[PDB]
Amino acid sequence: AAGSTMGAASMALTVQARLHMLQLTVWGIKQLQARVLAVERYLRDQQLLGIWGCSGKIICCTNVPWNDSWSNKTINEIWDNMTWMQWEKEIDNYTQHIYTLLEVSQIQQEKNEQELLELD
Amino acid sequence: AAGSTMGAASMALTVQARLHMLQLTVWGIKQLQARVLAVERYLRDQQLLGIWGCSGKIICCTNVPWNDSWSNKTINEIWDNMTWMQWEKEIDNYTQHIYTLLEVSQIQQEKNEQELLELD
Amino acid sequence: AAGSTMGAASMALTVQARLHMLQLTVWGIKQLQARVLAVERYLRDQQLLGIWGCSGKIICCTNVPWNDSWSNKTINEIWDNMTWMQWEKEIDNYTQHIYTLLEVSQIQQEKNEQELLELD
Amino acid sequence: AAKKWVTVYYGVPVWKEATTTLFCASTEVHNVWATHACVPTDPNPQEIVLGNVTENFNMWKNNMVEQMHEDIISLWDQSLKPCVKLTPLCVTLNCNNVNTNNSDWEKMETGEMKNCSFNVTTSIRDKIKKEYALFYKLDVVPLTNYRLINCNTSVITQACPKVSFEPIPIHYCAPAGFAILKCNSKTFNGSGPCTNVSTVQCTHGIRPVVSTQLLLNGSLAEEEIVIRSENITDNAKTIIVQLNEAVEINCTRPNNNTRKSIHIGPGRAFYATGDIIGNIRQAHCNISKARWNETLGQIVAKLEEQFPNKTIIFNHSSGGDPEIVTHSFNCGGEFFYCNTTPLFNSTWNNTRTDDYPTGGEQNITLQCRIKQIINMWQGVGKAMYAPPIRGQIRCSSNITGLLLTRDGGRDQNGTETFRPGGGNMRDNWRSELYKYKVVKIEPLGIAPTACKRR
Amino acid sequence: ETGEMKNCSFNVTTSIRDKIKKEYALFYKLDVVPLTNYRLI
Ligand SMILES: *[C@@H]1O[C@H](CO)[C@@H](O[C@@H]2O[C@H](CO)[C@@H](O[C@@H]3O[C@H](CO)[C@@H](O)[C@H](O[C@H]4O[C@H](CO)[C@@H](O)[C@H](O)[C@@H]4O)[C@@H]3O)[C@H](O)[C@H]2NC(C)=O)[C@H](O)[C@H]1NC(C)=O
Ligand SMILES: *[C@@H]1O[C@H](CO)[C@@H](O[C@@H]2O[C@H](CO)[C@@H](O[C@@H]3O[C@H](CO)[C@@H](O)[C@H](O)[C@@H]3O)[C@H](O)[C@H]2NC(C)=O)[C@H](O)[C@H]1NC(C)=O
Ligand SMILES: *[C@@H]1O[C@H](CO)[C@@H](O[C@@H]2O[C@H](CO)[C@@H](O)[C@H](O)[C@H]2NC(C)=O)[C@H](O)[C@H]1NC(C)=O
Ligand SMILES: *[C@@H]1O[C@H](CO)[C@@H](O[C@@H]2O[C@H](CO)[C@@H](O)[C@H](O)[C@H]2NC(C)=O)[C@H](O)[C@H]1NC(C)=O
Ligand SMILES: *[C@@H]1O[C@H](CO)[C@@H](O[C@@H]2O[C@H](CO)[C@@H](O)[C@H](O)[C@H]2NC(C)=O)[C@H](O)[C@H]1NC(C)=O
Ligand SMILES: *[C@@H]1O[C@H](CO)[C@@H](O[C@@H]2O[C@H](CO)[C@@H](O)[C@H](O)[C@H]2NC(C)=O)[C@H](O)[C@H]1NC(C)=O
Ligand SMILES: *[C@@H]1O[C@H](CO)[C@@H](O[C@@H]2O[C@H](CO)[C@@H](O)[C@H](O)[C@H]2NC(C)=O)[C@H](O)[C@H]1NC(C)=O
Ligand SMILES: *[C@@H]1O[C@H](CO)[C@@H](O[C@@H]2O[C@H](CO)[C@@H](O)[C@H](O)[C@H]2NC(C)=O)[C@H](O)[C@H]1NC(C)=O
Ligand SMILES: *[C@@H]1O[C@H](CO)[C@@H](O[C@@H]2O[C@H](CO)[C@@H](O)[C@H](O)[C@H]2NC(C)=O)[C@H](O)[C@H]1NC(C)=O
Ligand SMILES: *[C@@H]1O[C@H](CO)[C@@H](O[C@@H]2O[C@H](CO)[C@@H](O)[C@H](O)[C@H]2NC(C)=O)[C@H](O)[C@H]1NC(C)=O
Ligand SMILES: *[C@@H]1O[C@H](CO)[C@@H](O[C@@H]2O[C@H](CO)[C@@H](O)[C@H](O)[C@H]2NC(C)=O)[C@H](O)[C@H]1NC(C)=O
Ligand SMILES: *[C@@H]1O[C@H](CO)[C@@H](O[C@@H]2O[C@H](CO)[C@@H](O)[C@H](O)[C@H]2NC(C)=O)[C@H](O)[C@H]1NC(C)=O
Ligand SMILES: *[C@@H]1O[C@H](CO)[C@@H](O[C@@H]2O[C@H](CO)[C@@H](O)[C@H](O)[C@H]2NC(C)=O)[C@H](O)[C@H]1NC(C)=O
Ligand SMILES: *[C@@H]1O[C@H](CO)[C@@H](O)[C@H](O)[C@H]1NC(C)=O
Ligand SMILES: *[C@@H]1O[C@H](CO)[C@@H](O)[C@H](O)[C@H]1NC(C)=O
Ligand SMILES: *[C@@H]1O[C@H](CO)[C@@H](O)[C@H](O)[C@H]1NC(C)=O
Ligand SMILES: *[C@@H]1O[C@H](CO)[C@@H](O)[C@H](O)[C@H]1NC(C)=O
Ligand SMILES: *[C@@H]1O[C@H](CO)[C@@H](O)[C@H](O)[C@H]1NC(C)=O
Ligand SMILES: *[C@@H]1O[C@H](CO)[C@@H](O)[C@H](O)[C@H]1NC(C)=O
Ligand SMILES: *[C@@H]1O[C@H](CO)[C@@H](O)[C@H](O)[C@H]1NC(C)=O
Ligand SMILES: *[C@@H]1O[C@H](CO)[C@@H](O)[C@H](O)[C@H]1NC(C)=O
Ligand SMILES: *[C@@H]1O[C@H](CO)[C@@H](O)[C@H](O)[C@H]1NC(C)=O
Ligand SMILES: *[C@@H]1O[C@H](CO)[C@@H](O)[C@H](O)[C@H]1NC(C)=O
Ligand SMILES: *[C@@H]1O[C@H](CO)[C@@H](O)[C@H](O)[C@H]1NC(C)=O
Ligand SMILES: *[C@@H]1O[C@H](CO)[C@@H](O)[C@H](O)[C@H]1NC(C)=O
Ligand SMILES: *[C@@H]1O[C@H](CO)[C@@H](O)[C@H](O)[C@H]1NC(C)=O
Ligand SMILES: *[C@@H]1O[C@H](CO)[C@@H](O)[C@H](O)[C@H]1NC(C)=O
Ligand SMILES: *[C@@H]1O[C@H](CO)[C@@H](O)[C@H](O)[C@H]1NC(C)=O
Ligand SMILES: *[C@@H]1O[C@H](CO)[C@@H](O)[C@H](O)[C@H]1NC(C)=O
Ligand SMILES: *[C@@H]1O[C@H](CO)[C@@H](O)[C@H](O)[C@H]1NC(C)=O
Repeated sequence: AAGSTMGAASMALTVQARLHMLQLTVWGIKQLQARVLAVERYLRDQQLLGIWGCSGKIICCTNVPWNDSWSNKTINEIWDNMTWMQWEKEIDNYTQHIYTLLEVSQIQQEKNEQELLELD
Repeated sequence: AAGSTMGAASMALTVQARLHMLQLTVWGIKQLQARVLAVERYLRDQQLLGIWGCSGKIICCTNVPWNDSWSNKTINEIWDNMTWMQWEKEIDNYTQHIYTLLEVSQIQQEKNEQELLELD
Repeated sequence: AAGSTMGAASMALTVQARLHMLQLTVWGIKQLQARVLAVERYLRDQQLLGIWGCSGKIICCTNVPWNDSWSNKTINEIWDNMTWMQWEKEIDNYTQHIYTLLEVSQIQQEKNEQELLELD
Repeated sequence: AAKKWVTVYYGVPVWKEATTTLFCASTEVHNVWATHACVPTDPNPQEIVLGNVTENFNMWKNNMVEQMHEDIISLWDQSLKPCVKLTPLCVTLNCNNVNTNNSDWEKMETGEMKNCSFNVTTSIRDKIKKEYALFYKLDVVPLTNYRLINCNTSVITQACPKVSFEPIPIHYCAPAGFAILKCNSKTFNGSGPCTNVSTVQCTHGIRPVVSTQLLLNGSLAEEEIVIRSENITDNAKTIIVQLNEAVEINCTRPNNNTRKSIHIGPGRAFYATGDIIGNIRQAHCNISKARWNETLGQIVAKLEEQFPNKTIIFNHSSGGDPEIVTHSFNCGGEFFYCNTTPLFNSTWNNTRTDDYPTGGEQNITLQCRIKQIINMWQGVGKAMYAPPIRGQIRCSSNITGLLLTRDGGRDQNGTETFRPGGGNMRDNWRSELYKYKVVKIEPLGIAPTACKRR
Repeated sequence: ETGEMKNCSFNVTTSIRDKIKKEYALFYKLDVVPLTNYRLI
């Protein structure tokens, strides 16, 4: 119910997953831009997931605590009883803080500590 | 012998792995299209493997049974004693059925069940 | 200290991580090339890491021994007491040898042996 | 009992408003609007219905309309680029009239179709030949000596005589990573909140129809006539009336007009009107009187609610250049300009139409003129010369809506006056794209969890 | 100024191809050369 809990309105689904010569014509140039852009957007998300160690995940679990200054609501107030769009707005100002925390130490230290453990 | 079992004729190998200013000239436009297309084809395969949880794999093992309606031949009739091209033709009509099964539940449930197990 | 050990001068950091209509104008064509190229370079590195089984790694550990013909210096002579640029020059002639070894057997055999182990 | 942890979800159903470049999707006629460069559409373009969501749409602030406007202009141009520029025809024209007196009422010509001779350099640069062509009155101006209208100050390019202008539906498609939301509410009216929202990768096809006063071959209202405006009170805004039923309009140019080919340069052939075989007649359009009467009865009821008690007055255009103050459409390359005075003929009480006397008349006639030198978008793009297309031209179309404006709205007598006005062609496309919004998808999101990574 | 800014007349085809009009313009000395008849440099 992971995709059903965060509001009934989760129905945007994955239209983004659903998604001749290159003639530089009035419509052709626009078609080129559309293809180049689709690639760029895909990679920006994939690279960020790669950085956090979430490259192969749909849902990834991390070692960074929730903090609670971003939002002090609980699991049944945030995860349940809420729609994803509302949620992203509620913590929009912490996007960079959180992304920074998801990489810093969380991937960087985790990997350096493993490097040391793997020497044994 | 994984690359030798499925017919002697496995010698296409990986030519696809082997693979100045952008002037929009008669040859230049074609060169651009070739580069854009190579990227698009690469990503279509990589994204699908990512979806199935096979992103880092050469050969990935799954939790979805063979079904046997697609083909009722056995391992030594399909895996051995057969060439890959013949095989892809033999089960061509099940491509979407199989791809759907490789994602649905197989990645989706596997990850949601792990989310629950990781709460302990 | 993995990013500090290999010379004090490790400060190039990751500027590469930091990184409207497509009109084909004098500046516009150059902008297109810049975007296409950024994608191509990103993918060339990501694909190679994928091949070696290092797709989700910052630092990946392998099963291929150092050999010592490439360089017979020790860990505290190479890893420490050296700058990364000097190091890449010191073993530049072994780049293809090493890359070949990182894939051949190391990923290929490791995965085929796992295929056999996973049959139990 | 547990700590909350930060977890990342990918495939999160959220979005933000965004404007991007759209691409199009869809016989060797080189159609200019729907070129071979269009990708084919999806035979099964499954629509995704959203759940309890709301969204804010505004057809008057819709960048899809603006993007389409630029695309239509770019497609018009470019397609006309590799063609004959007709500069050599800008010479003195020695013109006279023709004899139209060969009982064809409502079809008679009166002093138009001038017979002009001219001195044009032939394909060989040191040789000049006298040539003849017939011109529509609206294509020439006097200096009797005449010149082609708009020769001074502009370049009139002849369309390549193989290229079709027939509108073919064009679908707009979002790039992957983007989606188009549409409002399906019966109560939408082109603005504000919408609760019935669904999304597509591509829009329905839109015919790139160009017209004035009457909107042709667009979509019909699902059930009832809808009057849309940015502002009802502001008389300066265009009021778009979308019909729920089409009204047929049948247009004829009943002449055997045979063309002539004139060489004015090295591979540069001018296609002249040549001459007429048989009795020359003016073009005309017919509509069904009964349908017009029903249509207007329903429109007045709707305008009366917006403007209660007051007399409804329909009137003709305010007057001006018969390029923009008349009805306009294109059938096979022939450009028609028609007098719509008879359609916006009168005024009435309540919601009861009147002053259209009962009689044997079944077909309301509109007198039309033909122009070969035209200016789509007036000053944007280039003037174009339409080749003649060999005679007996007939076409018909669906009136799907009207563009109305208010005539000042300063009448102190308890009346309101509407005219078949309107602005830039953006109004036509706005009337079809009114239900769509472009958004970007942001699939990566953040939420608290109770899990922790090993 | 000393002998520059020449007043030149010329016969130029108008927007209508069979009509020629006499026009006037002033030119900087450095923009013209003699052949008094001059041509644009
Ligand atoms: C609103 O929609 C209607 C249709 O629903 C549309 O009317 C159609 O217009 C097209 C314009 O091309 C007509 O097609 C022509 O039909 C005649 C019939 O004999 C043909 O001769 C024409 O041939 C031309 O193109 C050929 C291409 O090779 C040339 O070889 C030839 O020499 C001609 O140039 C052409 O097929 C179509 O028949 C009508 N439909 C009806 C039912 O009359 C109308 O125009 C749309 N409204 C607006 C405002 O666009
Ligand atoms: C467009 O509208 C005009 C105007 O009504 C139509 O012209 C009309 O056509 C009818 C039918 O032919 C004429 O009525 C009768 O025709 C018979 C034919 O023999 C004649 O014998 C009768 O005496 C009578 O004339 C009608 O008079 C005529 N109107 C005019 C002004 O002449 C036209 O046909 C319509 N068609 C199209 C394609 O738009
Ligand atoms: C326009 O004028 C031209 C010439 O003034 C007409 O063409 C003439 O038609 C007669 C008919 O017998 C011929 O005998 C002449 O030799 C033609 N002249 C030329 C130069 O070809 C043309 O028909 C006129 N068009 C109209 C509608 O009156
Ligand atoms: C086309 O050229 C002819 C001459 O080749 C022009 O006819 C002459 O016009 C002059 C004007 O004064 C008369 O004096 C001559 O007597 C005319 N010659 C003839 C044979 O009639 C003709 O007017 C030019 N046509 C146009 C439209 O410029
Ligand atoms: C609310 O939205 C749904 C989906 O947009 C509408 O469902 C349509 O219902 C008509 C009725 O015949 C069908 O023909 C359409 O095919 C349905 N749409 C789809 C995408 O299947 C529903 O009618 C809307 N409700 C209101 C009041 O407009
Ligand atoms: C088109 O729809 C909009 C949105 O419902 C109407 O605007 C509303 O008008 C009422 C009139 O009192 C206001 O109270 C609302 O606050 C307006 N809504 C918004 C979002 O501003 C608009 O009037 C409608 N057009 C017509 C012709 O009825
Ligand atoms: C103009 O309106 C008429 C009907 O008033 C349209 O004719 C219908 O077209 C559909 C297209 O599939 C047919 O299925 C119907 O059977 C037709 N109706 C009749 C009564 O035959 C006509 O297509 C409309 N033209 C345009 C351009 O939309
Ligand atoms: C719709 O247009 C009307 C007409 O301009 C606007 O109402 C006017 O608002 C100005 C504001 O200073 C007043 O001075 C005028 O007296 C108002 N006119 C009338 C007739 O009351 C109206 O505000 C516009 N609506 C929106 C939403 O902008
Ligand atoms: C425009 O032409 C169409 C046909 O070309 C006319 O439609 C016909 O109307 C008659 C009236 O009884 C029907 O019996 C026919 O079946 C209709 N034909 C088709 C194809 O539907 C239409 O009425 C004309 N409209 C005008 C205003 O003249
Ligand atoms: C339709 O528009 C015409 C044109 O404006 C109106 O006729 C004008 O009426 C005023 C009234 O004083 C006269 O001063 C003008 O001189 C008239 N114009 C012309 C050209 O005669 C006409 O009255 C309008 N229709 C209705 C019902 O009001
Ligand atoms: C449209 O047609 C009407 C007539 O159907 C033209 O108006 C007529 O102009 C003559 C000129 O003397 C008057 O005598 C008539 O009384 C006018 N009739 C009406 C109803 O006003 C009108 O000018 C034409 N308009 C265009 C744009 O061509
Ligand atoms: C616009 O109004 C005029 C009258 O003001 C209508 O003219 C009448 O049309 C009928 C149709 O056959 C004729 O029998 C009458 O003799 C006409 N009257 C006059 C004074 O000429 C005209 O038809 C109206 N337009 C429409 C579409 O009905
Ligand atoms: C009104 O217009 C319609 C359509 O133009 C006329 O219908 C014509 O009817 C005759 C009857 O034999 C047919 O032969 C024609 O082919 C029909 N026309 C078309 C275009 O198909 C109708 O007669 C007109 N009515 C009046 C009273 O004039
Ligand atoms: C969240 O992290 C910031 C980082 O400085 C810290 O200052 C803040 O106190 C933390 N919030 C809570 C509620 O612990
Ligand atoms: C979060 O802290 C704010 C501080 O004022 C408080 O008002 C709000 O009610 C708190 N929310 C929860 C869920 O405790
Ligand atoms: C959601 O939060 C609201 C806040 O008023 C509360 O009334 C409602 O009962 C909650 N719903 C659930 C399912 O807990
Ligand atoms: C901070 O987040 C809250 C969440 O509702 C939002 O309302 C507020 O506007 C945000 N502030 C900034 C500066 O983004
Ligand atoms: C294969 O899967 C389909 C899914 O409906 C099932 O109906 C079919 O019976 C399965 N085939 C076999 C041989 O079990
Ligand atoms: C598979 O089933 C079909 C059904 O007719 C049968 O003919 C075929 O021999 C079977 N193949 C095997 C390998 O059992
Ligand atoms: C492959 O299948 C054919 C079927 O006739 C059989 O004759 C042959 O012996 C098989 N080969 C092996 C290696 O089993
Ligand atoms: C189904 O698969 C068999 C395998 O040989 C193939 O021959 C047949 O043509 C396929 N049918 C369709 C509709 O693809
Ligand atoms: C390094 O690998 C090569 C591969 O042929 C081998 O010949 C060489 O002896 C190895 N070097 C050392 C020092 O073992
Ligand atoms: C590596 O081998 C070379 C061979 O001459 C030798 O000169 C060099 O000193 C050796 N380096 C180390 C670190 O032993
Ligand atoms: C680095 O190598 C040089 C070689 O001369 C040596 O003198 C120096 O002490 C070494 N530094 C460290 C930190 O071992
Ligand atoms: C081999 O590596 C050494 C390392 O210093 C370098 O100096 C030498 O030029 C390289 N030779 C070639 C052929 O690359
Ligand atoms: C809309 O909200 C109601 C509240 O009960 C819910 O039952 C319904 O399922 C929601 N809509 C969708 C599409 O789920
Ligand atoms: C073009 O020529 C016509 C001829 O009368 C003239 O009326 C018009 O004003 C001219 N255009 C300009 C901009 O002068
Ligand atoms: C038009 O003229 C051509 C000349 O051949 C003739 O064949 C055709 O039938 C004529 N059409 C009409 C309507 O008279
Ligand atoms: C409609 O007719 C009534 C008859 O009493 C009259 O009072 C009213 O003013 C008229 N309305 C219009 C719009 O002329
Ligand atoms: C228009 O429709 C109304 C509806 O009652 C009718 O009374 C009136 O006579 C009609 N007028 C014409 C001209 O058909």
